[PDB]
Amino acid sequence: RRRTCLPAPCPSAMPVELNEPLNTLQRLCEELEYSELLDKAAQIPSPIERMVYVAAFAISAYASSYYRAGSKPFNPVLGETYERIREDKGFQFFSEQVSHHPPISACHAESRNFVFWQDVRWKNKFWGKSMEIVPIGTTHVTLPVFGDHFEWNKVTSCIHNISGQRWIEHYGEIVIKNLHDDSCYCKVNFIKAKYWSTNAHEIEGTVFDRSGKAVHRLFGKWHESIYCGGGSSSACVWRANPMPKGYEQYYSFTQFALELNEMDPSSKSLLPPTDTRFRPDQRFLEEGNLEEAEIQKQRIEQLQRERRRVLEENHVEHQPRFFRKSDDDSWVSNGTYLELRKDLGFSKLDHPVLW
Repeated sequence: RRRTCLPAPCPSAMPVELNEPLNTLQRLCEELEYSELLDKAAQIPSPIERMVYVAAFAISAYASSYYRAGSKPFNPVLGETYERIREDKGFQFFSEQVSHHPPISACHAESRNFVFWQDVRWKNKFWGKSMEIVPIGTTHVTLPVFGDHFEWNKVTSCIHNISGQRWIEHYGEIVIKNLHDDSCYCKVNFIKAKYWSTNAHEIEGTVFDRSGKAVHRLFGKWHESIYCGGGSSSACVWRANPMPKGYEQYYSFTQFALELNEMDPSSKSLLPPTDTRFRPDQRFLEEGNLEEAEIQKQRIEQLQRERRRVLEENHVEHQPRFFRKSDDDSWVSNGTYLELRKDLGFSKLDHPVLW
């Protein structure tokens, strides 16, 4: 039912040839590739075993990045949105680029079993021949059935040898807490690789009780599989979905990623006009038309600049449509996107014209 190809193979201010045809909002949606971990967490009465699956969920967010070091996602323009209603996975995702200077992406997804949301700001920085990626923002998951509210941070990424001998790495510590239950917390270390070994991508984690005693260990590789151990017992709690055959020909997308930008002709009229699916530069890139992709990308950046200039001449601050700024200065859904969609009410908002 959903596509498993693009019209054209991937090519063998940034030139479009370096882009993949997804943007930052869509990469947020990719963090729900393994949302079945939350469905399973919502069925585990014990908060300590449940924390294991949330941790695996947090780790699973990194898997897809393994094959994608060669490509850069599009920067959404200010006011761009992206939705993703997945009956199959039982969630409704939507997102919005709420700031461009600096770039901030916000997202929110509802399921009968969980609510997932975050806002993220990425700081890039080139260091010699390599690029350091430093995210700011917190990820949240609630599991209503238990009153759980988990929160955790992202770690640092590095893209090395920025040649075809390039590779991405993640390292740092994730700390996961449940704000409604201090009975346990979790710390996960993404181990930085060593020059003497090919062995990389390793994860070492522990679920601690409130006193700091170790109850479960977590270990494995963030692009492969993760195991849980807990006194004489051990189990695989997660593994990566296999890449589709010939996946390299389409930006090395997972099957999930390949589905994200697809325009479904039956549900098209349900979308607000800021949805990424309408963005023409990404669509030309999918079609292998690099020249027109580049023209459209430059044009879209120009439109964004002119719009920003007008706003500051009129002393007007940009106002996101589906997210509001909390006291945290974090961005959260204002509870209107899915309600307006359902009610066919997108016309009732004044949408910036982005392309």
